[PDB]
Amino acid sequence: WKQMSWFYYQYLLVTALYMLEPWERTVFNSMLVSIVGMALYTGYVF
Amino acid sequence: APAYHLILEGILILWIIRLLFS
Amino acid sequence: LTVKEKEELIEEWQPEPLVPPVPKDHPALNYNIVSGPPSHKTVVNGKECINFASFNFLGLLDNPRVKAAALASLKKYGVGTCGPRGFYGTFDVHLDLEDRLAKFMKTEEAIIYSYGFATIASAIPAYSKRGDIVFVDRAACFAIQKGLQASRSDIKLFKHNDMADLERLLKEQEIEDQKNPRKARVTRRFIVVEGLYMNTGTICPLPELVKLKYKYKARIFLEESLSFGVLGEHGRGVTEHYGINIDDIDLISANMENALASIGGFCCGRSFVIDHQRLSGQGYCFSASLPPLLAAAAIEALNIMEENPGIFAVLKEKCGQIHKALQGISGLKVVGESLSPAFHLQLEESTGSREQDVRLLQEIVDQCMNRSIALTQARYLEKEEKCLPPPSIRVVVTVEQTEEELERAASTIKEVAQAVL
Amino acid sequence: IHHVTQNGGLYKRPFNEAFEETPMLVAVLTYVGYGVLTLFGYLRDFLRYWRIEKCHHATEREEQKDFVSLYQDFENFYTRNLYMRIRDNWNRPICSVPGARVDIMERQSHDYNWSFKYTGNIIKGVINMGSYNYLGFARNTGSCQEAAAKVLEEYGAGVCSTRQEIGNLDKHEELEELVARFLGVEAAMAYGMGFATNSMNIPALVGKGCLILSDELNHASLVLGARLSGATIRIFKHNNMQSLEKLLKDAIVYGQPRTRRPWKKILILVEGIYSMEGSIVRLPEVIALKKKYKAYLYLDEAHSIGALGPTGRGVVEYFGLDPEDVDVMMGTFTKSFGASGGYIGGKKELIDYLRTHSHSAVYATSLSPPVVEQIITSMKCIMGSLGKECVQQLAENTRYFRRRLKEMGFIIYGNEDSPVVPLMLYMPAKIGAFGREMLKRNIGVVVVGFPATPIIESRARFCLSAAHTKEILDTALKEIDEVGDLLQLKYSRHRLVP
Amino acid sequence: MNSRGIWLSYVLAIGLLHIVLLSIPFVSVPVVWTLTNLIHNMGMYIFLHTVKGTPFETPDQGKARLLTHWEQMDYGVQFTASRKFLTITPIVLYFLTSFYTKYDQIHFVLNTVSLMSVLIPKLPQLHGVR
Ligand SMILES: CCCCCCCCCCCCCCCC(=O)CSCCNC(=O)CCNC(=O)[C@H](O)C(C)(C)COP(=O)(O)OP(=O)(O)OC[C@H]1O[C@@H](n2cnc3c(N)ncnc32)[C@H](O)[C@@H]1OP(=O)(O)O
Ligand SMILES: Cc1ncc(COP(=O)(O)O)c(CN[C@@H](CO)C(=O)O)c1O
Repeated sequence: WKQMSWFYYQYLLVTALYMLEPWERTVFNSMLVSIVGMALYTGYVF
Repeated sequence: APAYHLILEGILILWIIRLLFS
Repeated sequence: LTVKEKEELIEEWQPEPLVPPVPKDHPALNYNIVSGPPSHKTVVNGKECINFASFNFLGLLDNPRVKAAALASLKKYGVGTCGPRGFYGTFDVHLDLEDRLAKFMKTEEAIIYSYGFATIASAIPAYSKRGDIVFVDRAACFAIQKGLQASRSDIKLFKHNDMADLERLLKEQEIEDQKNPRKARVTRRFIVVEGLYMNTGTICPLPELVKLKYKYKARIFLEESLSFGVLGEHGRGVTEHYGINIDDIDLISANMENALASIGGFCCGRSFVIDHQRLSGQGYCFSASLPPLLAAAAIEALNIMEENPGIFAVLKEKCGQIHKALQGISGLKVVGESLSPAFHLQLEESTGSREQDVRLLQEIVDQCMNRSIALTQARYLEKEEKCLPPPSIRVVVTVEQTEEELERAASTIKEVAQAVL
Repeated sequence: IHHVTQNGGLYKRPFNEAFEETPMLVAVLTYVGYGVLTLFGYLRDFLRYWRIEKCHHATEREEQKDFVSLYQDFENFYTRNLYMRIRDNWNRPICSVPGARVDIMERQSHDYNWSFKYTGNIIKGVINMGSYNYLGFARNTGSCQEAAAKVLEEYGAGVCSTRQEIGNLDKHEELEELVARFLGVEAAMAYGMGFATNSMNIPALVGKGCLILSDELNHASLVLGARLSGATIRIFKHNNMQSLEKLLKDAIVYGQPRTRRPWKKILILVEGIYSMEGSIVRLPEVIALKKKYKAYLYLDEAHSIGALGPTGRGVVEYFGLDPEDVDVMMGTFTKSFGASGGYIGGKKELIDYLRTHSHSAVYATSLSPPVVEQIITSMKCIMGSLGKECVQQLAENTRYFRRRLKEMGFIIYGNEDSPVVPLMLYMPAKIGAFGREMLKRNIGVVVVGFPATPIIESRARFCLSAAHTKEILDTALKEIDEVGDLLQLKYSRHRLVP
Repeated sequence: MNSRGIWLSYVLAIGLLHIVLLSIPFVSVPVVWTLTNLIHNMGMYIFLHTVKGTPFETPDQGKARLLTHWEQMDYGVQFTASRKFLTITPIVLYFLTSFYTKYDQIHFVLNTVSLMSVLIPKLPQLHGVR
């Protein structure tokens, strides 16, 4: 699917990321990959 | 199987109900 | 408990009426009707007369240059705006006048309001909040008193024109400051003062009030609605009069209605403080902007004041001789300095009351309309007032008079002052 | 006859006002959005104890400034952190007359909206829907506006005096007799700013020892004039008669707070066609309820003086009531007449009191000649030639625009016949995005939020007009449908299929 | 407030603070229940009892900047519909950190202390002292 350009646009709107500066909008984006990274870490035990 | 707080843990249920009706 | 038979029985309640019956005797009730434009030779009630009570100190009202530049902006904009300036209501004549006023006053920025009474009623309470203290002149105009009342805070009035009383009152705040150092760090102090008061008619002492601000850490809001375009070599306010830097006076706010002969008011200052009224200025955003034919008449009047900076010397000479030519009349006295334009004639040795005192001045005014001379008395609201001035007559001098018409003014008023008093 | 209630108020035509409820999925994602902005607000404000990261921005003098911080550090956490990010959507300058198509100056910032530059190009054609231009009296070449330049020559551009002392022209009496025959009252009085008809004549009327029965969401000037009066204010819920009647017979049995004495007088401040939620007041139910409890009514028709009714005179003519039944009437001449200022209206025993004790008549200068001669010749045009034709046009542009935009699937507040149409944008990022996408699509709209409305209720307003034609509207409805799918704004359970 | 919508976001905030603070296999222990109690009680005390003032500008001109968030909300009315909800839900979190704790008096001394520093400032007695 090439239409993935549109689904990323909605991620900027419903998380208020759209109006944030593009030098400090990765600080949010690099954090959430590690939160999910520490949640796929989380997944195995218990 | 309590240890020693089961009285105060009982009164917290009581304090919810005394807080609720107002 | 007040059962349902009681709560219906208590419906016999009847209120006061919405408005008390104003008496026939009431002075304000009759308004003068002016036919034609209220120029130099006006027509009041069908009497050709030379007025001394309109405020166009530089004329600029019947000026062919001003009325030509304002006609050329009705022909491309219509008359009215439609929106309140945050919503398609800035016509770009607005950008060109806020840019052009800041360069005249040599400051960094100016804002423009669309009404002269709300430029300072809405600029005081944007900065002053509940936990403050404001020191006022106590001879201030009504537009300041309505701005101080909206900015809920602590208001302390010092006596007229004295630094001694102003100082005395600041030293007590440093006493209450060190008795609660913790809460003295969160409260700001302001000093609200005017240049050339419209009541007393004098100038504040500004060079010794500015070296008094650097000691006690207050902030100055000057409000020069009368001395803008009157005092100074370039007409530049009261700070040119004394020779004081404008970077020491914080906010400054005039109105574009006396020396500019237009509608509305401005407020110029630094961009750190003038950039906070766009959103919190109560009268700025929740109101429609200024019609672009009034903002084109104010650029052109502001061009005329920069072509000849010698019109300010013929206003200082003009007002100097009529203040000398009214010193020896018997019954009523002159309040104000020689360099001030309004100089209202107060009444010496008051009869006894006010309603009687207003009645004496009503006959002096009404008798002079039959000669050639139009003048009015200062109007007030006696009940909603922090300090009520005495009754007086206002004598406003302009540039488009003459030595011969100025003397005829002083000799006529002396001839009827002793024939009534 | 059509519908009577228990409040005694009867309606002659049906009253169909609908207010949709938030979907509750969108309502969650509005708090996720607002918190992120706040979280980063601290981060951007974190670099303030080190003035190197950001410079050349508004700060204290620092040459003699060791005083108390003029703006509280916590304070103004909204102007410089949330407003400033999407700030290029409001203060847009204009190059032409504001009727239908309008020129816009193009500008551009490099600092992410901290300072601007004006490039030079101007968008030549731009359908505008953000100007109170009802009946479209905003034009540069018109018969009604041709008689305003004739009086601009000899008369001047502004009386340098006050109404009480040498500032009362003969133009000002021939206006105040014409308004009183327009409305249907006995006297009238004109002011010069419509903001200061309210903040200067409410405190002259009520005083200390009286109660003011305000409405939940009134304009900021009715809020101001009730604060300067010293009267006690109580706020009844928006257009709720049950909440008024409770709050009004609870205030008669009891009295002034501590002393429990009776009040002196009670007045109620309402409006007609509220700007934010565009909705007509339930006016037969207030009048039938103030006769029961003997209160007074401060009606305020600013957005409906030329914009609603069978002939456009008032919200009074719309319901079919006699104007001699409301104590005071307010109005501004800025919306339907395209001129500055405002009137007030009532009996002769009240206007004689307001010519005498009002703050504007004694301290403030009056209306300028040219703008007073534009309201006179435009008010005469409504009484006729073609004055009852442009009113019928605005009544059928409202109905057509409103049903064709509700059948799409948007959430629209308001009444069926109210020419301000708010579209709902319940997200803080779509405020800055719905405004910027419509300029690409050659249309200018108005988008608001916290300064004017409730923080969680962001919307977009669509002030209609009679200078709009059918082909202009269908061009605009074609592009809202496209942006309505691009940002996903169609979210309402019901869908009025034709 | 939207009483369904503001509570639903607040409950999902606890569920999101729980699922991220879960099993984390360097610390593979069910004391992450206790950590969900530890972070949230300290979180509320900052945003409802420490931060004083309002985030806007000139709300009602001068308004009470010396009053905390708990005592400025709801116009100062005692037990309306939400003041109960904010003082009934953190005490229910005490019950869930004792069914998965199975009391052992070492994390107990961190759960009752963190509960009293939330429950005592919500009492309608002390109103403005700090
Ligand atoms: C993401 C970026 C966003 C972008 C947005 C930028 C926008 C762009 C700019 C565009 C410009 C738009 C221009 C067109 C505008 C337009 O087309 C018409 S839009 C016009 C609508 N405007 C407003 O309504 C603004 C003011 N509104 C209020 O003020 C509300 O009422 C509050 C709920 C806030 C107060 O609530 P509160 O302040 O929290 O409660 P308080 O008690 O503290 O109130 C403080 C004191 O006021 C009294 N009072 C509160 N309510 C009152 C009421 N109802 N009626 C009478 N009095 C009221 C209280 O009794 C207090 O009196 P005092 O005891 O004497 O001090
Ligand atoms: C009761 C009442 N009083 C005054 C005004 C505005 O006053 P103005 O004459 O300065 O626009 C409005 C609408 N205010 C509009 C003006 O277009 C606005 O956008 O702010 C109102 O509803």
